[PDB]
Amino acid sequence: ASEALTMIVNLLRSQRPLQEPTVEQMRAGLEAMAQMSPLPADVELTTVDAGGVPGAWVRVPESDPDRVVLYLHGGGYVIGSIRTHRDLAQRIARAARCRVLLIDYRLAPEHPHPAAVEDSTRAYRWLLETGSDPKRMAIAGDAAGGGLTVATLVALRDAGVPLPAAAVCLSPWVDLEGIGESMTTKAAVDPMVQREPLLRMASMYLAGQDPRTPLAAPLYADLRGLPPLLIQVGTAETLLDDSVRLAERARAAGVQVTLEPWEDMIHVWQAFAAMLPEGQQAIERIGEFLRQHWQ
Repeated sequence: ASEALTMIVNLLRSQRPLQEPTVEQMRAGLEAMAQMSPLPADVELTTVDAGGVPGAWVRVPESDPDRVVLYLHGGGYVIGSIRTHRDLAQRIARAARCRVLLIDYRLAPEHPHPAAVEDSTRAYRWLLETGSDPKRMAIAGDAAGGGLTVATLVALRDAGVPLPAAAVCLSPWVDLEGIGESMTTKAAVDPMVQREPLLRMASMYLAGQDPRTPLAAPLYADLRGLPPLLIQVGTAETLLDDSVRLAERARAAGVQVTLEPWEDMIHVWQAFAAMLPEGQQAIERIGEFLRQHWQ
């Protein structure tokens, strides 16, 4: 891997953003880390009420105004915000030549499951109501947001809503019990995600609900009829087997799946694209995938 990977690993091993003693310290810690990758001056952000869900339109000079990605940020359903993910949003807008709607979906523990899925489905329906066309749309998300992307597609399908052209999952979290083999075998090489913090956040999101609840843990959802999926995941991830098991379930349900395992990459390495060449390479691949499915 690039030299930059060792630098990102060293930062994460020291910051340990999922190991802060309070939820507010975890939220503030991630916001502090995100402000290190500051927005290019050509990014336009417009706050919007996306049908009762706060959001930001993210636009760059070559954004096609009629193509839209609904972007669902990661953070265990507990942390993350418009501020933590606006840089990843603008990099995808730039690569896919589209507008991105980055939503502030309700977070746990304040708002347990299914609040996040209620908000993502509301924002997608709002995009349709305000004139976006599914053939020019996609849903994308990282980590918890990658799980939320799959759950959003399932909920929309089940409500008879037309599904978008494609969807993208970056290191998705779809097993809220952490029983994948990699949760053991990759624990040594993962500097960000371990079982104990995942179970902490899963408890906040589930609030005592079955951890195999299909819209919380879409490894247990019916995936038939979903649009083409790109799953990007790093091999230095305890969540590697979340992606592998999701690909298996989706393909078994007839979904076009592209599973891309990136050797030695860490959780949501794309967020470090300002410094990490493999992060920018992975984002260029996301843009290629979306533009292919919008042709």
